[PDB]
Amino acid sequence: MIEADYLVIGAGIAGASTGYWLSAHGRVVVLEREAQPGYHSTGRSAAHYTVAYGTPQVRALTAASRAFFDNPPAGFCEHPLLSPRPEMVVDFSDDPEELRRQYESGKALVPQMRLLDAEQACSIVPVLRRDKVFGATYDPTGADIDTDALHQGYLRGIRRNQGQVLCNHEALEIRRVDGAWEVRCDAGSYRAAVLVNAAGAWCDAIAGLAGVRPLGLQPKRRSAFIFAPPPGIDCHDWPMLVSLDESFFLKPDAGMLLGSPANADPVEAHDVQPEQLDIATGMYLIEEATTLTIRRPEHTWAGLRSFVADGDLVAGYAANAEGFFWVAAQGGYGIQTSAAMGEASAALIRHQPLPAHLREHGLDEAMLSPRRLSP
Ligand SMILES: Cc1cc2c(nc3c(=O)[nH]c(=O)nc-3n2C[C@H](O)[C@H](O)[C@H](O)COP(=O)(O)OP(=O)(O)OC[C@H]2O[C@@H](n3cnc4c(N)ncnc43)[C@H](O)[C@@H]2O)c(O)c1C
Repeated sequence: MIEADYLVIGAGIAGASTGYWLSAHGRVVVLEREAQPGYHSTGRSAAHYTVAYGTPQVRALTAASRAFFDNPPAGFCEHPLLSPRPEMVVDFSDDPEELRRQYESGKALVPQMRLLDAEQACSIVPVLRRDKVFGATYDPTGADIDTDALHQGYLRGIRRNQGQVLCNHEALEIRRVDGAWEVRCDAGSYRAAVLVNAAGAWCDAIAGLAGVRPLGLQPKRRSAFIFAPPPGIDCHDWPMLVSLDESFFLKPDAGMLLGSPANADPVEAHDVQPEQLDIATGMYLIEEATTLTIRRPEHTWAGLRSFVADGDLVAGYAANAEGFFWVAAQGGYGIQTSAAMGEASAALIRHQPLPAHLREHGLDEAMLSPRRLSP
């Protein structure tokens, strides 16, 4: 039996970020089922940072995370965590009222947000079909996230604070014993006053092992693919491109193009694979909107974006389950919110007020709590 102050289940971006901030204050042990910590959703994202995306709570967590991403502590990483990647949201269906509403709502959080006419949008991504473009919003502050550097920065930070990150340690049994949580894996047993459930799409399965009422988390499949651009086209500086109704997105990635139908098909928690129909739909939508020809993609994959009913993230203690803390419902936003979520969850776990910079972004304990979910 190994004792810790905080026992975290899951070493994806959620468990890693929470563990990183916790590790300055006590012994953190993170238990990860897979042989590597980023095998599931944290290794499958589009790795983008967009403030004007998700619910108001999501947008506040994303905005509050920028300070850490742009100014991490010395030794956290060797190169910047963010690289510039503006986001351009294009109206392909002639809906100026919706385009206006998205512009006005986005500019309220991003003062530099711009409204583009169709000619400006086509100047920025010249493969757009001009006759299908009716305008666009443009966020000059968008960024791509170096998810490997960020994730490993969190994980290394735990280990440098005498914490442990244990892979090939699937939590198989969970029990409340003598005022602490005990977790049995095949390879060992672990004990801590606080159990941090950061198991991604599996968070409700973990609650199942513990006898704790679940949140109603719904994993949703999103597929993506990479394909070659035409040889005479330099797309490496293009913004992230999204349609106004999030029917698809397209962005440069490693000399290639990354496309997606931006789907959200409800599924059970599992090692999710792309569906041929997902890929064909993404290819059709991109070819409908642009002059690009997509041969069979060179690489396809899918990951899980997991939501509770209201679309907001969850960080708080369970009702009537002492020491059981949820870090869940990261949705499509777990990377870009990870710094605020990790710092906020660590404060809440320790029963401390949220730091001032987080409260200045409108964050509070109430908007993160799982107990807000009414059945
Ligand atoms: C699929 C997908 C997701 C995107 C995408 N885009 C973005 C994006 O642009 N920006 C962003 O912030 N998030 C984006 N997301 C979302 C981001 O991927 C998720 O929000 C984020 O990765 C969720 O992080 P979590 O830590 O909550 O989930 P993980 O699956 O990474 O980690 C959970 C861990 O728990 C572990 N676990 C489960 N059961 C366990 C057990 N019994 N014992 C031990 N470990 C367990 C799992 O093995 C796993 O490693 C995207 O284009 C796609 C296609």
